[PDB]
Amino acid sequence: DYAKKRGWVLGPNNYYSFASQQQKPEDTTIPSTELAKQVIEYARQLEMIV
Amino acid sequence: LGLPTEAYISVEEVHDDGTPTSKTFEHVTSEIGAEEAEEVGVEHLLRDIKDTTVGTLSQRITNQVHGLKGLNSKLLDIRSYLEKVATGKLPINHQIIYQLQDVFNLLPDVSLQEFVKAFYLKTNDQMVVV
Amino acid sequence: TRPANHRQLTFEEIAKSAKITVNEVELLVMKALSVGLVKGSIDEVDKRVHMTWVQPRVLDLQQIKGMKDRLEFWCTDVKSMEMLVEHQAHDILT
Repeated sequence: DYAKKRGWVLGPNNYYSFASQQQKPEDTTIPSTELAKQVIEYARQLEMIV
Repeated sequence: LGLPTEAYISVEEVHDDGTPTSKTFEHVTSEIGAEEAEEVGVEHLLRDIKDTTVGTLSQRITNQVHGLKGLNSKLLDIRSYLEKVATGKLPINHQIIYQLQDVFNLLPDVSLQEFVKAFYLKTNDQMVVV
Repeated sequence: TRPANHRQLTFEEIAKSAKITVNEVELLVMKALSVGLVKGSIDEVDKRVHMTWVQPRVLDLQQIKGMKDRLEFWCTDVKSMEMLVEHQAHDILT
């Protein structure tokens, strides 16, 4: 009941649980957008009169 | 937005198609220059509009926005020409197609490999001193 | 033939496709390089080669539709990227 209730397909006598979950590949693009937003803001509130 | 002058010189072209020798223009790079006896007059006359939003203000305008607008106009021009080849005009040469294939081959490799690591290093160093 | 994402290939593939024995293939590619029609490098320890540039060739009136297709949505990307920086920094200078 546990086996067919949770995971660990017991095929070749092996009970395996997925415990790697690396994901997050080389993804410079999301930086390439949000970091540009960020730097534009730095330069925004740097020379404007306070 | 642009620059008011272009420069051309005359040359003779051979051909690989066996077409006879052609007499045709060739491009030369150009610029505006100045003399101290004139820029005094130019500046006395340049009372028309704002300028010189100093330092960080002038960088991004002068070298991001007015860059991208130009690059866009160029790609629109290529875009238009590749219509006429829809039977509107004869393929002017395989030359122009070879050049286009070089363009789309050269453009930088997908930003997907360990290039990424090398990029993060410099961004850290660039910001720390800030 | 291969898409620009790869343009990398092993000895066996050429050896079969040109039906020449594997031990010759090195000299073949070296010849190819030396006459100057193709550029890249060879990585013999694992039997692979990389080929970064190749002679242009003529092509037909339907293949160029691919060129126009790629170029169009490359073009739209520039305008999209311009809108952002022209907007978010509006107050520094519009």
